[PDB]
Amino acid sequence: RQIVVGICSMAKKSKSKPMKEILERISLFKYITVVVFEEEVILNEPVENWPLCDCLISFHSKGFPLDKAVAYAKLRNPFVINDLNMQYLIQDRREVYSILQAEGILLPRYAILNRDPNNPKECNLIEGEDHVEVNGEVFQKPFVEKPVSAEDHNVYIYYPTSAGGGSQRLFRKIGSRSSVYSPESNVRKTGSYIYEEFMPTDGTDVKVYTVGPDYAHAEARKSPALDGKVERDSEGKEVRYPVILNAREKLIAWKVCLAFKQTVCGFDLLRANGQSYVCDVNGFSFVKNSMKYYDDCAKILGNIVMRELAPQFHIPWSIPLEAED
Ligand SMILES: O=P(O)(O)O[C@H]1[C@@H](OP(=O)(O)O)[C@H](OP(=O)(O)O)[C@@H](OP(=O)(O)OP(=O)(O)O)[C@H](OP(=O)(O)O)[C@H]1OP(=O)(O)O
Ligand SMILES: Nc1ncnc2c1ncn2[C@@H]1O[C@H](COP(=O)(O)OP(=O)(O)NP(=O)(O)O)[C@@H](O)[C@H]1O
Ligand SMILES: [Mg+2]
Ligand SMILES: [Mg+2]
Ligand SMILES: [Mg+2]
Ligand SMILES: [Mg+2]
Ligand SMILES: [Mg+2]
Repeated sequence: RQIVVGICSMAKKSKSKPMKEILERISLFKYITVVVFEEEVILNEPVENWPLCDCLISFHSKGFPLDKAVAYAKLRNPFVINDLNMQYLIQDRREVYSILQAEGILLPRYAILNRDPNNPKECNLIEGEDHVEVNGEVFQKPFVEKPVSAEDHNVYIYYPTSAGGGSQRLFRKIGSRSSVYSPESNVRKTGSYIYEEFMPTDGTDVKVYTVGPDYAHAEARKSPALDGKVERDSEGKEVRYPVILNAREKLIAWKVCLAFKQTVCGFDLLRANGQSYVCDVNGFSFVKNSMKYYDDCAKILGNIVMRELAPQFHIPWSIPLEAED
């Protein structure tokens, strides 16, 4: 029989252009059949009624019942491409930075301010006009303030008096803007946050997209922190700049993919002071608008499935060579 690869995520993701392009290419594998779980089934049917698969590609996004995906995987024991329990930890920026540190990965200097929503002023924060002290640790402006929830994209940057003060407020893109300037110089007074050193870059972020530990595509984009105007092409897509990862960065990608157990994994690098710092790990993420990535991603994933499962199914398989980029 065919090896069945099940795709389990919200319809917004499962029906996205990149997903559709990659799935049509995985389907080209002679012994692989792809089954995409319907969103109504995922949300409304008990896991005992979900389709069977031998290999499961499943990932959390807004609205996804991760509890059910975990229960399905426990019930059916498929080969899991992106580990489901790690996807709880990826939702918490504190847990992400904790894992990165354990792996010897360079990250910005940071401190966590945990607030009790009933006792909001009893926390360990002291504010001056050009710095904050968080659990005794001093962060001079500029510094970055991130909600402890990785799904909350309201990241603020605070400017020093020498630069005119105020703050830059970042958010999920709304049309032509990714951030806005605020005259507010004081930090947020409710909620829990990570405070971290601002890393000076050339004004771009590097986005890295892994497909297993030995393949990573990278590209750069204008930092939303810069002025907040999105650069769009005549075709309406955000402008992306070419990047080739150096040896240190290729190792970072290997470590991130393995430490979070996410075969398909997006993360962000800040190229600053002659080194590269990880500032965000997002988990499952596909490159958009690269045909070569579609081809490579589908081949690599298909090959992983065949490597793992072909012996079980008595299918002959000789392990092929793959690009690292
Ligand atoms: O990783 P993914 O594939 O899940 O997508 C992420 C994010 O990628 P990231 O995690 O590496 O930052 C995308 O940013 P990009 O890389 O395309 O610039 C963003 O697209 P966007 O803001 O619409 O960008 P535009 O199309 O307006 O240019 C998208 O927002 P939504 O589609 O509106 O939900 C996000 O989904 P979610 O996190 O659920 O909000
Ligand atoms: N420590 C830092 N130093 C300099 N820039 C930073 C720093 N931390 C975050 N940034 C910038 O702020 C942007 C958003 O922060 P990030 O941690 O990526 O938030 P996010 O909400 O998880 N964004 P997303 O990539 O959509 O998941 C980054 O892309 C950088 O441009
Ligand atoms: Mg097929
Ligand atoms: Mg995500
Ligand atoms: Mg959007
Ligand atoms: Mg990011
Ligand atoms: Mg993120």
